[PDB]
Amino acid sequence: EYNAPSEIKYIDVVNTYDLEEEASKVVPHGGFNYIAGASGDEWTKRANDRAWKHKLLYPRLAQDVEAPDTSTEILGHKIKAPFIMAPIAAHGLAHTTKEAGTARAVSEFGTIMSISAYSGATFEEISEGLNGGPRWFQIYMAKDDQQNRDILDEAKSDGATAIILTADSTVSGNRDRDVKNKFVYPFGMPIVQRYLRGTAEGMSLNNIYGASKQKISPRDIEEIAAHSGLPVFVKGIQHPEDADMAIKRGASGIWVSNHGARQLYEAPGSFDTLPAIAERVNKRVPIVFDSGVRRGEHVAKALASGADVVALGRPVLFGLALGGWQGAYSVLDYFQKDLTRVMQLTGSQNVEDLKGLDLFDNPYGYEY
Amino acid sequence: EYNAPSEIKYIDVVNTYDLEEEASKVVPHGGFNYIAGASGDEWTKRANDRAWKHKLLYPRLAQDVEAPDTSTEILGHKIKAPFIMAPIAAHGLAHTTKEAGTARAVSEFGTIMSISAYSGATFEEISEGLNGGPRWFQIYMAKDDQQNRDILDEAKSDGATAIILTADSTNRDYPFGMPIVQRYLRGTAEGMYGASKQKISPRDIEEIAAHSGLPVFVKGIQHPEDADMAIKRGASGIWVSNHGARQLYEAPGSFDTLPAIAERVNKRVPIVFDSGVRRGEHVAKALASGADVVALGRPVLFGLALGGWQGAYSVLDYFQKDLTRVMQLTGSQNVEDLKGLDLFDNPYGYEY
Ligand SMILES: Cc1cc2nc3c(=O)[nH]c(=O)nc-3n(C[C@H](O)[C@H](O)[C@H](O)COP(=O)(O)O)c2cc1C
Ligand SMILES: Cc1cc2nc3c(=O)[nH]c(=O)nc-3n(C[C@H](O)[C@H](O)[C@H](O)COP(=O)(O)O)c2cc1C
Repeated sequence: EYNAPSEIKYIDVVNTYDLEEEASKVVPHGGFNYIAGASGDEWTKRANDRAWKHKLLYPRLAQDVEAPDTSTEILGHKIKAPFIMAPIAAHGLAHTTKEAGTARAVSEFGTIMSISAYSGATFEEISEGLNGGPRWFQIYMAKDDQQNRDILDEAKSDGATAIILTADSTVSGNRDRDVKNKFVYPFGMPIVQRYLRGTAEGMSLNNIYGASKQKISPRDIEEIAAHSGLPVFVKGIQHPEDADMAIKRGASGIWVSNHGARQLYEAPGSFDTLPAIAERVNKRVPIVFDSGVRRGEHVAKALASGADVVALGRPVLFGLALGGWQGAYSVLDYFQKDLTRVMQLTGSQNVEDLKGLDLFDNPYGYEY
Repeated sequence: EYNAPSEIKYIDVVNTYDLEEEASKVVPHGGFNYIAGASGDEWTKRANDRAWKHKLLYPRLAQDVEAPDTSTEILGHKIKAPFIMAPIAAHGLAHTTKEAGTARAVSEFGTIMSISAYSGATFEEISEGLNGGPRWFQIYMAKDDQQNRDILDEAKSDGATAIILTADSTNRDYPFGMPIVQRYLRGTAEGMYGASKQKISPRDIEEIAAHSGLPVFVKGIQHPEDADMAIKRGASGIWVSNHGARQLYEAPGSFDTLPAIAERVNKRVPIVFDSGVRRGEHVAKALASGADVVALGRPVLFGLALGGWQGAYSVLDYFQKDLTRVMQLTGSQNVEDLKGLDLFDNPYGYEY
C-alpha cells in the first residue's frame, strides 16, 4: 500500500523551488515522480520556468499613498490574492488528508478551489475541508453524452460556480512516469466512479482515462456551455485562434495552460503564449493563467500580460506533502507576501495597478 | 447675423466624406471652417484618416448562424451600436436646432449624448431633445475649485451618468453665447477661456474623480503612460483622442496610438476612441484594437447641418448599417466578436 505523509504543520517557505526537493524526501518515489515529472525530457517544463526571464519587471515610483492590497474579484467572487488552486488529480499521493487538506488551505486563505474529476477524495471529504469556500469543477469531455450530463449534474449538486473543461486527456504525457517507472495509481476516482459504476468505462483506470475524448472541439465546448448552467473555462489554450473559437462556441473564460508541461512536448513555455492570447481575447472573458508559477514576480508578470488570476499547482502539492493543510496554507501565504513585496517595488497599490505594468523585453533569454 | 441651416429631413448617406463638401454648401463659411478645420496644414487630420489603412480587415468564415447584432453596453447603459456622440461645442454653427437637434438624433437612435462645456443650447433645450436618454457631461478643469464643485453638482443634478474631463484647452496656418458655462460664470469676467487650465495634471484628475460622484473619463490621451497615470489618479475611463486634430500639430493619427494605450490599460477601465472615425470599418478596427466604443464627431454635425435631427440620425443609421455589413464579412455575429478580430499589418501605409 501507499505510505503518504500525514504530518500537519506550518512551514517556513523562503522559496517554492526548494519545496520540490524537500517533498522528494517524504513522498514515496512513484507518487513523487507522478507529481514532479513532465513530458519528454522535461524541456517544456524547464521552458515554463525560463519563460519568466523573457519579460522582466521594472521598479517604478509610487503614485498612491496606501498600503498594497492583493484582493481581486473573479466571476463576482472576492478573493484574497489573484491566484486560485489549479485542478490536480490524486492529492493523496502527496498527503493522507488529500484534497480535503488542500481545500482547507485554500478556503482558510480565501481563494477558489478547483476540483479535478480525478480527485482521490469523495466530494463529501472535500466539502469538510472547503467549509463553504468557493469551488470550481474540472471535467474531461466524455465520449458518452450521458457521462457529461452526469458530471455536470454532480458539479451543480456540489455548489460549483464554474466548470473547467480541460481540452486534453486520456492520461497523455509521453514520458512523465507510467512508460518509464511503471507506476499505476494506488487509489480510485470516486467522483467519476459515482457515475461510471456498472458501465465498462468504470471497470479500470485505463477505461476511465479512455472514457474521455483525447482532444475537444468547438462543438464539444458549445455542448458543455449550453448544458452546464455555469460559466465554462476552457483549459489548455496556448494559441490565440483557439481562444477565439472557444469564446465563439460559448466559453465564459480562457484558461491558458499546458497542464504543467504534462501533455505536449517541445511546445512553448506557457507564459510566452499569454500575451498573444490576451490580445485576441481582448477583454471578452476572464483569463486564468497557469503552468510554471513559482514566485510573486510570476503572478505580477501574468497580470501585466493579460491574466485576471493565475492558478497554482505543484508548489501547493509540495506544501501539502510537507505539512498537510497548514503546509499548503504556508505556500499560499508565501505567494501573497511575495506579491505584496513586488507591488511595493513596482509602485503598485492594488491588483489593477499590476495589470498596468510595463515589462522589459529580454531578447537574450535565460543565460542573459 | 449668423444664418445657420434650419431644414429637418432624412438624408441618404452613402459615405461620410461627401457630407463635408455637402455641408460646406449650406453652412456659413466661418462656421464651416471652424467645424472642418484642424491645426497647422491639417497634416495630423489627414493622419487621423490615413491611419485606418495601417491595419486592414480580413474577411473570415462565420462560426455562428445568427444575423449580426450591433448592440453593446458601456457603464451598464445598453446602446444600439458601439458608438456614442462626441462632445462638440456650438452646434448652432451647423443648425438652428443646435444641441437639441443632435440630442434628439442620438436619443431617437439609442446611444449616449456627450454635452460640451461650450453648448449653445440651455440644459432645458437639450433635455427636451434627449427625452430621458443618457447623457455625459464634458468639462474643462476650472482654475477655481468652487467652479469645479458647482459644474459637478449641476452635471449630476442634470442626470449626467459620467463626466468627460478634456485634458486640453484652446492653432491653424463665435456669434452666440454659451448658456451652460454662463449659468455659473456670471458675477466675475470669465464668461466675458481664461477660466480653465490649458493642460490637466494627475492631481487635477484626482480632484475631479474624488468630488464628481460619477465615473470620470479623461479625454485627449494619446500616450500609454498618461493612461496609467490617469487610472492611478482615479479615472474610470480613458478617452483616446486628439480632438479631431484640433490641438497638437505634427502628432500621430489617433488610431495609431490606440493599441499601445489599450495594452497598458489592460481592461482596467473602459476605452472610448475617437478622432477620424468615418466608416463602419473604422468602428470595427477600433474595437479590434481595444476600444469599447467609438465617438462620432464631424460626420454627425455635417448631418445636422444638412437635415437637423433627422440628418444627424441618418448619419448614425449609416454607421450602424455599415457596421452590420462589416460584421457579416468578418464573420462577426456581435460586438464581442469584433473585439476578437485579427488585423493585417500594412507596413506600406496609404499609397500601398
Ligand atoms: C500531479 C498533477 C496532476 C494534474 N492533474 C490534472 C487534472 O486532473 N486536471 C487538469 O485539468 N489538470 C491537471 N493538472 C494540471 C494542473 O491543473 C496545472 O495546469 C499545472 O499543475 C500547472 O503547472 P505547475 O503546477 O507546474 O505550475 C495536473 C498537474 C499535476 C502536477
Ligand atoms: C467643431 C468641433 C468642436 C469641438 N469641441 C469640443 C469640445 O467642446 N469639447 C471636447 O472635449 N472636444 C471637442 N471637440 C472634439 C470632439 O469631441 C471629437 O474628439 C472630435 O470631433 C473627433 O474627431 P472627428 O470628428 O474628426 O472624428 C470638437 C470637435 C469639433 C470638430
